[PDB]
Amino acid sequence: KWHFGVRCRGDAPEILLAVYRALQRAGAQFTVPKPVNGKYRSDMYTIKSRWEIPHCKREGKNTYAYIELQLYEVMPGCFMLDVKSNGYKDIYSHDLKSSFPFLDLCAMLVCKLFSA
Amino acid sequence: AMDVQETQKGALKEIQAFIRSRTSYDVLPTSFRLIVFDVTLFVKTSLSLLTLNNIVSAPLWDSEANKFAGLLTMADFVNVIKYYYQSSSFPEAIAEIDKFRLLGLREVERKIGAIPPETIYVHPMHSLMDACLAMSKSRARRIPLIDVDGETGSEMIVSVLTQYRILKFISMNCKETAMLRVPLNQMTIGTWSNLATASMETKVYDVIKMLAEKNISAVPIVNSEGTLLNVYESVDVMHLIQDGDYSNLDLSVGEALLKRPANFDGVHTCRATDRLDGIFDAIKHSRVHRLFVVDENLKLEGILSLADILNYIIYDKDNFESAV
Amino acid sequence: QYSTEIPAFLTSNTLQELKLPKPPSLPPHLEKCILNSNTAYKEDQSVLPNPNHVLLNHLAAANTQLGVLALSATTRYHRKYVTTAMFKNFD
Ligand SMILES: Nc1ncnc2c1ncn2[C@@H]1O[C@H](COP(=O)(O)OP(=O)(O)O)[C@@H](O)[C@H]1O
Ligand SMILES: Nc1ncnc2c1ncn2[C@@H]1O[C@H](COP(=O)(O)O)[C@@H](O)[C@H]1O
Repeated sequence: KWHFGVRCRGDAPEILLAVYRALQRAGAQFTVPKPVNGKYRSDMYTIKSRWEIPHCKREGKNTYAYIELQLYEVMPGCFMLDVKSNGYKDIYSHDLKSSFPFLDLCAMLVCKLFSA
Repeated sequence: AMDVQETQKGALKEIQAFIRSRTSYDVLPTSFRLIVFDVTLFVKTSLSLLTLNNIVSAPLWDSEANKFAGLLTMADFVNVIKYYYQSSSFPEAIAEIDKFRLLGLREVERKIGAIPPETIYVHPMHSLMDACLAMSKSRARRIPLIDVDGETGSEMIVSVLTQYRILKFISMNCKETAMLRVPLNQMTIGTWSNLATASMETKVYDVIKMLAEKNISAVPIVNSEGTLLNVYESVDVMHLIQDGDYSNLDLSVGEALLKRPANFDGVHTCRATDRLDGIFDAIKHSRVHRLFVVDENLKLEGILSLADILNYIIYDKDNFESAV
Repeated sequence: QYSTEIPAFLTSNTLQELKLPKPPSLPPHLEKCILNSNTAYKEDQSVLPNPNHVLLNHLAAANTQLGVLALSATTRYHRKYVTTAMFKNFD
């Protein structure tokens, strides 16, 4: 029953679109493809996002969460959208890796992918 | 130092020293699962999730703040039921529970007296002694290990430590358990009078009132002659209410004990002449939650509980039930 | 270099169209999730095998039939591993 990421079906860039819009609805910010003169490079399905962490926003602390997404073709027509955590960093100083708020954010994202 | 009760005396000394020198971190397996619920989950859902994952408890997460939001245990249910039975002139009012989200169950409890303002918890890198003192200061039988990620201020629920898993840890790590050779009836340990007991004829809600009133986790069932037959645990209450049938509470104990899945840690017994060395061994290899002390003919004499044992080693020589 | 706006070309739209690249195929290690491992109720049902230090912090998901979200990630706490499994509402 447990599996990495979330399943997707249909058209590869159709799914890329939905993920992008879903980020936009969460208020995450994201990298974007850049072609090779032409000409879109397969790494377009590698998205680095940055998320303002709400409970820190509530204090008014500028602490961010870094989340990388990656699409993989699984069968033809089936995809895993893989989500991984690059950690959290506040704009200040001065060494735990909690799954939170990373898991609370994947929760948000998944709500956006579905309410679409 | 060189005979029973002087050898035990010294043996206990090493065991507490062992306890202080370890951390809660140390008790944990090197790779494990932790199940966590959102505080806003509905009560029915959370009951379905305990059973389905085969657990009796779960730490709650308050996800908007990123903060530990309390510990969910069968005690929460036992306390609300007691309250409704003692206060409501309306037997079907208990059904109301199902509408609550865990957060609103916890408010009813808060309002009702059944909960500390202060949540018990400890840092996992502090001393294991810290965990015991707390679990015995409040009579909680499990405790969250909570740390804080300083990059976010969010809390990190690392694990929940039970009394059972502390004792198992001690059983597997301290050679000196084998030197506790003093029979129970010589020491001062367990309860030996005023036992809350019940029979098959007894009604479940009466058993639940006993559990809440004495802050006990279980109640022995005896026959007319007082031979030990079985037990009714606060975890047993979970199996009656799991489908929303809050009228299963009017069942007799016997009827309700038939609804029990095999699965069941069993009932453990010792004689009064038994010593702590054998019990740590029972613990080493099996899931004991308490020992009923009985005679030749299985007649109940008293109860030796996990708190009882922990308390005996860690210390130098009507209302409400704690986290279960 | 971050950004707030939806790339334009993903609205052209959108069949026609570039005939753009595929994503890479699923690598063999995301085929298996250690949560599917309960060798351990013998007797500590929380024990998992050691994870694989590539897969620390990758979200995994699971069907509940209960109308909530099941999420999890694995992380190192000092020298031990905690796989947390979150059950959560949608609203
Ligand atoms: N919230 C939880 N998440 C994951 N596993 C749990 C949880 N609660 C209990 N368990 C597991 O269930 C099993 C039974 O434990 P439990 O009945 O809770 O107490 P004990 O530690 O006395 O066995 C143990 O293997 C324990 O690790
Ligand atoms: N049925 C009972 N009647 C009287 N005392 C009990 C009973 N069960 C447990 N106790 C005692 O109350 C304390 C709490 O037990 P427990 O909550 O099972 O750890 C321990 O000191 C037990 O010895």
